[PDB]
Amino acid sequence: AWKGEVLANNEAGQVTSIIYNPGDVITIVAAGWASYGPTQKWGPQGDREHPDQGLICHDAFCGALVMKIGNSGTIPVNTGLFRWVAPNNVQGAITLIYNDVPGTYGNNSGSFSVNIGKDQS
Amino acid sequence: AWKGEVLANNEAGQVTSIIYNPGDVITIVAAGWASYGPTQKWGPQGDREHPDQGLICHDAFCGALVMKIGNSGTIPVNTGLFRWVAPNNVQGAITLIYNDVPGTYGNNSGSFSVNIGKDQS
Amino acid sequence: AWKGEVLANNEAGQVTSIIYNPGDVITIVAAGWASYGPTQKWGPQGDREHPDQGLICHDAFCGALVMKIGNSGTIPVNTGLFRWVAPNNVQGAITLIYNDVPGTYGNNSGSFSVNIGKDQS
Amino acid sequence: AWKGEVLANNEAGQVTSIIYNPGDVITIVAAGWASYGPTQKWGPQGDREHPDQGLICHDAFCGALVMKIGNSGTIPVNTGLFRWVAPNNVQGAITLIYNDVPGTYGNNSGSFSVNIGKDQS
Ligand SMILES: O=C(COc1ccccc1)N[C@@H](Cc1cn(CCNC(=O)c2ccc(S[C@@H]3O[C@H](CO)[C@H](O)[C@H](O)[C@H]3O)cc2)nn1)C(=O)NCCO
Ligand SMILES: O=C(COc1ccccc1)N[C@@H](Cc1cn(CCNC(=O)c2ccc(S[C@@H]3O[C@H](CO)[C@H](O)[C@H](O)[C@H]3O)cc2)nn1)C(=O)NCCO
Ligand SMILES: [Ca+2]
Ligand SMILES: [Ca+2]
Ligand SMILES: [Ca+2]
Ligand SMILES: [Ca+2]
Repeated sequence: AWKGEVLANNEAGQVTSIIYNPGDVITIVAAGWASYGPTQKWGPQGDREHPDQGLICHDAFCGALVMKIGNSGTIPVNTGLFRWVAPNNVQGAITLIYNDVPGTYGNNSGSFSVNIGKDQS
Repeated sequence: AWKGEVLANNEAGQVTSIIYNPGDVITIVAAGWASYGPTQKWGPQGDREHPDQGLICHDAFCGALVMKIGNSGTIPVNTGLFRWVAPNNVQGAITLIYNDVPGTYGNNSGSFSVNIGKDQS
Repeated sequence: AWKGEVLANNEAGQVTSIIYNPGDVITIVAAGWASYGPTQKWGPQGDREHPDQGLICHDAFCGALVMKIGNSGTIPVNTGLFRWVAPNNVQGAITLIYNDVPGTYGNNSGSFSVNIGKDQS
Repeated sequence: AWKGEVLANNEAGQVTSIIYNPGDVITIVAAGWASYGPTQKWGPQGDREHPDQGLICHDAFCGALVMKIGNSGTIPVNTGLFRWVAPNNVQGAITLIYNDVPGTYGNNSGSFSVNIGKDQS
């Protein structure tokens, strides 16, 4: 398993120790409070009222937790994933990223606490 | 495993099929949007800026997801629990509940989507 | 999970720390060498060529590993049980027992090493 | 998970659908009866009193169940593996094989029944 923090102001995201392999089943739980710039903080689903002005993941709100698996595009994580299998052809290291517009991460704050594990299959 | 929805306006909460027994390890993942009355909605961690004016769970924000195991006191769930063991002497059915002040659930709206499973132990 | 040894000469059996509850999935793996009296030893399936002269478990060979769950009847274990669910109304502590004829355990020797754990459900 | 059989008479062994990846935790349970030549049969631990005359696995008895992960050397399985991680950084398909001396499998008989699954990690 892996446990760590994902900082909101880290544009690169947080590379984890988890290599997603074909057939793997995973669980992710994410918690905490972060901001993309405003004084308010939001949980790992982000800000449901905020427009998309060029986010790295168009399928999750601004301030949401997302991931990449190896060379994949961004995939929503939000609060987590329960006994989840990736699309076919998706494999590699899991990188966790805060969802914001490229070049706008430097005014972000807080973080999410994240647990990842592989499940029975 | 149990998969379902917890309505914000349900004071009695949602009795699940999960009977937590001594030694069990569980995983919960919770998602979605709910309100305790205001226009805004919050995710399963609730509203970090709301005062506690007699919530059913003093250890989570207003609008958070919480639970009881049998006739335990309320236990915060928030976005979820990763490979979690309950406090000693706590056992019985898991009841999922929206965190609000008793008698004030009638103006609530939304729901959380929740998965629970027992893990290897 | 539980790990321990079950002596062949222990007519009362080896009580484990595992309480089997309704809906539990378990895994057991057993190894080692034991005898019901002859100088030969057998593994946890017992001796396939030995007649049943009044064994505690008529659905396992002489010298096999068997169990009781609470005060159930004997249930064969042999080399182990892979992601197994018990029969209806069976619950309680797992006791591991060597399969021999009652009152004839005194000339037994050796032991099996056993791992038990609970699986996802 | 994978369920199937491996013949005592097959030098090539039984290629499974399980691809063991770095970090994977697996469980194997094996059962059944086989001989490397004599009229007697043994379970998956093989014959503890037999000399090694050039077995494919020097770290298991003659008549034992062993395996390869990809093109690894042989690894003992015996009655099974409980929540086991591969000690060397091996990867690839699990191949199950009966432990005998190469060129001497012609007088072998029987088979083992095997379950393999990936565990939580
Ligand atoms: O839609 C609403 C209001 O409606 C609600 C609110 C609550 C409940 C229900 C409805 N949302 C807002 C009102 C609102 C809506 N709009 C239009 C959309 N907003 C913007 O144009 C807007 C654009 C950018 C930014 S902050 C800006 O965001 C960028 C990413 O997009 C970068 O990270 C950058 O670093 C950051 O500094 C902030 C606002 N502007 N204000 C609100 O409620 N304000 C209070 C602060 O939370
Ligand atoms: O009791 C004895 C010894 O008896 C003696 C011998 C001399 C003097 C006094 C007593 N034997 C014991 C233990 C024992 C002793 N030894 C060493 C002597 N045996 C051998 O070297 C031996 C070697 C090979 C074979 S069968 C032979 O095995 C090969 C792989 O090794 C190939 O698979 C081949 O295809 C197959 O045909 C069978 C026996 N191996 N096991 C036993 O367990 N036998 C079965 C009954 O319990
Ligand atoms: Ca920003
Ligand atoms: Ca309310
Ligand atoms: Ca005896
Ligand atoms: Ca042979």
